[PDB]
Formats: sequence, structure tokens, C-alpha cells
Amino acid sequence: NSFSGYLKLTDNVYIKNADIVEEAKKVKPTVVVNAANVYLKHGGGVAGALNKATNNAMQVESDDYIATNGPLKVGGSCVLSGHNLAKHCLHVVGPNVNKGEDIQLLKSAYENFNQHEVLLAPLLSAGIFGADPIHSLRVCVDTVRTNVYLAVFDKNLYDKLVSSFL
Ligand SMILES: O=C(O)[C@@H]1CCC[C@H]1c1ccc2ncsc2c1
Repeated sequence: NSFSGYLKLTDNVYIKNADIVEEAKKVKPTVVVNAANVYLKHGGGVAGALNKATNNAMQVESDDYIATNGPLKVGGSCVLSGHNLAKHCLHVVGPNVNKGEDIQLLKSAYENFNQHEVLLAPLLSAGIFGADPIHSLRVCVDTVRTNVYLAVFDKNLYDKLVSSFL
């Protein structure tokens, strides 16, 4: 495939210090993962950045999805358009520790990735979702069996994740 400059962590997990919006514009992957909430309200974090890069088309599509189907579950997902960034966007809901959600749901959230042969993704439940990113990377490698390319935006976080990976 066309992903370049990634560090191989395992047989199927790769990682790079990159902005997932810029990686998606360059690669045009079949699937880009969004770090969504149950309402698909893409205000901040990686969801806000991806939505802004679509000129708000992601949010307009998402509002129609919620009006028809109701909210997602924590640990769940839905497949929507990738707009100008990818063929599809897999919106995955990891638990948000800052909302008091159970971190135990993180493994269920990563299991959604196994439905897609290859994905470009951020770390679930990290950043403003409040979980320990070292734990999120461990759950990712121990749960996902398909090929995942993780784009870590924060440079200091990337360096910490590499140096502490077992
Ligand atoms: O990799 C990170 O530093 C965090 C961890 C969890 C969400 C990631 C994130 C956040 C915002 C953002 N904006 C553009 S790419 C991008 C990616």
C-alpha cells in the first residue's frame, strides 16, 4: 500500500507522527476512522478537525444519520462517507473518561476495526476523551487483527508511545 514513513509495531499495527487529516488527503484510504461521540457531534478533537476538512459535509451527513437511526452506543460504530478524505469514514465511539464512561468499553470500540481490511486511524479514547494513551495503544495491538495505520498528531505523545511500547 501507499502509507509511507510508518514504524512497524506488530505484524499488523503501524504508527507515525502525522496529522490524520493530512495523511488522509495524501493517501485517500478506503477507510479513515473518526473518534466520534454517540450523537455524531463533531465539535472538537480529531472529529472537529476531520469535519472542518470536509467543509462541514461530514456533520450534515451525520445529522441525517442520527435523525433516522438515533444515537450510537459507546463502543459502537457506523460507516458513512469519507467525503474528500477517504472512500468511507468509520465513526467509532470510544469511552470518554471526562464524561465518566467506562474505559472497559475500549476493547469493544477497537473490535469495530476488524470489519475492515486496512484503516487509517487515531488513538481511541486518547486526547480530550481522557484515557491513558499508552493503554489505548496496548488495547489496539491486542484487539485489532486487520492492518491499522495509526496517525499520532502530538509529537511529544508519539515519542512517549514509541519509547514505552512493549
Ligand atoms: O494523536 C493525537 O495527538 C490525538 C490523540 C487522540 C486524538 C488525536 C488527534 C487530535 C486532534 C487532531 N487534529 C488533527 S489530527 C488529530 C489527532
